[PDB]
Amino acid sequence: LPTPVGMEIMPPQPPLPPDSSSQDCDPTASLRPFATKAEADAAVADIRARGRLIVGLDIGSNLFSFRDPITGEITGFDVDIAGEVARDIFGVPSHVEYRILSAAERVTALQKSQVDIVVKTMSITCERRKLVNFSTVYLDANQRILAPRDSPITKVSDLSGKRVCVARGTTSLRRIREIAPPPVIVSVVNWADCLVALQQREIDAVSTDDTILAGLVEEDPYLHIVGPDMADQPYGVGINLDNTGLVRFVNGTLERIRNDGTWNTLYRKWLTVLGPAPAPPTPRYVD
Ligand SMILES: NC(=O)C[C@H](N)C(=O)O
Repeated sequence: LPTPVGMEIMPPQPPLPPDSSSQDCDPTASLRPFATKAEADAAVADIRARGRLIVGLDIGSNLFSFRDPITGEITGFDVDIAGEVARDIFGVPSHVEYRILSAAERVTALQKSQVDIVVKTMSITCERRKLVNFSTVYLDANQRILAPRDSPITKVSDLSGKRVCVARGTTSLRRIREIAPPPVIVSVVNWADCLVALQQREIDAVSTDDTILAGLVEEDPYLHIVGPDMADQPYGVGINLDNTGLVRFVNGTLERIRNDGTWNTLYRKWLTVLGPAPAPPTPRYVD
């Protein structure tokens, strides 16, 4: 039996209070794109000279960034979003190199300038905005619960005292830490590890973005998604705090794909399990 390396039963801790200052900073507002093509091209000249866009992501999130078992290629919604940025830089999307990063390493790789962008289901938060920059929102998810079809778990309070899996370094862990009385919290490196743990009955439920959970359901249709929206998860492209030019550039790409049909095509390609495509998230700008 496969045992995913890195599984930890976390020490019992008192519930954290829900923090109401979380929206103080208006986290989803970002920087307006450049008005001229020449300004935008200048802002990515260093990337262009390096010959490829270096993108941080992983292979642990089915539907978002994973290795296709048939073609062997890294693919998914997040891969395709990153490829549209590369298309804007290079003219075609294929000039991308990946740096494999866990959820807990997304901020550090940006701080250390180890990638140009992170496209890895990265929720935009005020705490993260103290450390990195973000594009406007490219997909809006919400934290829910995944359990086997025969499980009685249907609401948040059912998680108390039960074994709930979360990946380390995620907003999902922070939300589960609010539950009173606490679940038994089992943490792992990536969300695919939570699926293995549930398949082996080493946990009782998984809680994270409904988008990610839908990817797990696609791999294991014995599971289903239950419960209310537990916490908004607005995804942004993560960028080094000081590279404001790249923020504006990526926001230009997002304006393009929201309006030229590409975003709709990518949603239909990857996410129809969640329902018919909504309108793309409306961008918000500070300036
Ligand atoms: N694994 C994830 O990305 C979960 C959540 N979107 C986060 O930003 O932490």
